[PDB]
Amino acid sequence: ILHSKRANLYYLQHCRVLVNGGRVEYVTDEGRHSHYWNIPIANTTSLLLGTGTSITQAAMRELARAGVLVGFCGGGGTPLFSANEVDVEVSWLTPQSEYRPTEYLQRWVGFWFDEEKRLVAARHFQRARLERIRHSWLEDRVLRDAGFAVDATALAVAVEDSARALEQAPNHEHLLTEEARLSKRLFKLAAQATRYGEFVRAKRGSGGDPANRFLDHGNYLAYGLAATATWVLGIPHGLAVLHGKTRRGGLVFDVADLIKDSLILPQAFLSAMRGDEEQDFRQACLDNLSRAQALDFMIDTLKDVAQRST
DNA sequence: AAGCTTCCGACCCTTTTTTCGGACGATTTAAAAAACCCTTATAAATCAGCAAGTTACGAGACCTCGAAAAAAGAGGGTTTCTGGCGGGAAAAACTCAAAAAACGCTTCGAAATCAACCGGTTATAGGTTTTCGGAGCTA
Repeated sequence: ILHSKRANLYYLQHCRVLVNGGRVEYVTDEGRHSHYWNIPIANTTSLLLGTGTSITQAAMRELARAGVLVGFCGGGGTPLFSANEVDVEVSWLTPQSEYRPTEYLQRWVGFWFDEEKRLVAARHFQRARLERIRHSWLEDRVLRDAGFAVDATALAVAVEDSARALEQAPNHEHLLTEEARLSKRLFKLAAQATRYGEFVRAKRGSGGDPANRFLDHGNYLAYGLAATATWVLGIPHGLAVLHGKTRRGGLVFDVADLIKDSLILPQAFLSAMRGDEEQDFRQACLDNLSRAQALDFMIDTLKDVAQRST
């Protein structure tokens, strides 16, 4: 249930959170034996209330006493609906509320306005993304066994070439387009491996074939996971690195990018070819995300870029 | 002392909850009615297989009504495909005009010519092979 070992983030489902006798208690079908009792309550913990759960104001009081962030997310924890805002660590605020302020916003803003540094960040994002493609498509054979048998030499050549291109070109405007070309080739490779036939990527949900729908669902979950990552870091969604400065919710899409083609896309084609239900697809996606430590990776990346930007 | 405003008691009426009583059902117990047993030698039933005559139970059919399901009919709405009409821009006819350019006069003497047949010229109809442009695709 520990959703991110890097963030001390826990997912609670099928239980009520209430305060009896001055201690926050979980009313669950397992009673005393539920693992929720092992939840450490400290300023380092952060909760994610899941499906079928409710919380009492008294609990909110006790958690605030202990300084524990709370957030509501849907099935499996991908769509993050609402959460507590996290503080910002600077010398002029200084409340004693015992809430672990986080300093990453200052680091982010310290460079966000300098375009050259912003570009350097974009490059760093894409380096990470490609290396996660090469990892999941080649190094690990779980997909191979599942049925996603694809050629390697063509994929390796394409990825090598795109990586070679990343280290070049002057502005965001090229990077976006280079990624788009890589995207197209990856789609073609996946369709060939899946024997799905010809594939064309419609957008704004105009597609009707299973592949398109499953891609949309997968991307929706990925966005939710990224939103969780940013919220844990406290960075507002508007300070995008690679998407346009006017794009509402740009940053989450920047962060979501580092898994779409690594983990969502193959599963979308696999499930479409296998003829799965939408529910089966959702469960498979969440299982893949859990297996890959996705949230932890996207946390590590954001921290790495912050430290590297100095 | 008077007027205004606010409680308070008395009451009137209907609805909602509780209590009690009565009735009905069910069960138990006791009393009454039907029944069982014990004495029978003699009269009637038991049964053997088949014939000859009859029918109580089963099957088939149809009707009757009622209800259920399905199909049709109605109405609410949204999306899109087409047609008609209106409006701006370009083309080409229409109107206005000049300046060439041709024609005629008009050429006696200089080419132009056709005819058949050879070799030779070369524009190009037709076919063959190939860059340029665009397909969009993808973030």
